[PDB]
Amino acid sequence: TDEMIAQYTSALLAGTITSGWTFGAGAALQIPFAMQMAYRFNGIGVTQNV
Amino acid sequence: ITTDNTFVSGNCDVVIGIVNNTVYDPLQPELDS
Amino acid sequence: ITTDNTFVSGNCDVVIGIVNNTVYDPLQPELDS
Ligand SMILES: *[C@@H]1O[C@H](CO)[C@@H](O[C@@H]2O[C@H](CO)[C@@H](O)[C@H](O)[C@H]2NC(C)=O)[C@H](O)[C@H]1NC(C)=O
Ligand SMILES: *[C@@H]1O[C@H](CO)[C@@H](O[C@@H]2O[C@H](CO)[C@@H](O)[C@H](O)[C@H]2NC(C)=O)[C@H](O)[C@H]1NC(C)=O
Ligand SMILES: *[C@@H]1O[C@H](CO)[C@@H](O)[C@H](O)[C@H]1NC(C)=O
Repeated sequence: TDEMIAQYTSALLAGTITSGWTFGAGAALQIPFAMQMAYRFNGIGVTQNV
Repeated sequence: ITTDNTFVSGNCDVVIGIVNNTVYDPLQPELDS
Repeated sequence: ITTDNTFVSGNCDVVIGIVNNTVYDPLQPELDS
């Protein structure tokens, strides 16, 4: 149903913002969203300090 | 927390959520001699 | 083996197949001054 489909997407979004990318790999870990973004910048190639 | 794991950048203003702390210099005992 | 591009972690028994040699240190020349 559209209801639990939107619920699945909500779970995806919540895990992405809060738990980082780990929930699809291991167990969800609380971790700051800003630090998650800094880690992603480190991923692309720019140092997180920016 | 040694300087080997850190790179200083900017100052203590732009950062948000920073905390005060000490960072060990791995040279001080080696600087004493 | 410069200590710049090498790092330490732990002791010399947990590891497996380790060998014996002094790691070179770059801080010896200028410390002699
Ligand atoms: C980190 O330490 C510095 C030390 O200078 C703090 O800056 C001052 O700390 C004194 C403490 O007596 C306060 O009275 C001042 O108001 C602070 N600001 C200035 C401009 O002098 C700084 O606040 C500390 N920061 C944190 C996050 O602990
Ligand atoms: C590297 O040297 C150390 C020190 O000799 C060896 O560890 C043992 O150390 C004790 C106490 O110093 C000695 O009584 C033993 O004889 C040492 N063992 C051996 C086999 O010499 C360590 O084993 C050496 N490692 C290698 C790869 O030679
Ligand atoms: C490694 O191989 C050598 C030669 O086959 C053998 O003597 C030794 O026991 C092996 N293991 C270690 C930890 O050196």
